Amino acid sequence: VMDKCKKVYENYPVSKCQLANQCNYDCKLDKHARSGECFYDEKANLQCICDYCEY
Ligand code: NA
Repeated sequence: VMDKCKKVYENYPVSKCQLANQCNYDCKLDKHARSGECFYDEKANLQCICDYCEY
């Protein structure tokens, strides 16, 4: 099974993508991620995506 650096934060309240650093904060605290940010998908719907890799 491929190890993927990024994973959508399941069921995250997208409204929080409006808050600076909030997806990053919640990814790191709630998921032990290295970081997180919100991203627009191909239809421009926002999702909070956690990142488990270092850069
Ligand atoms: Na931010």
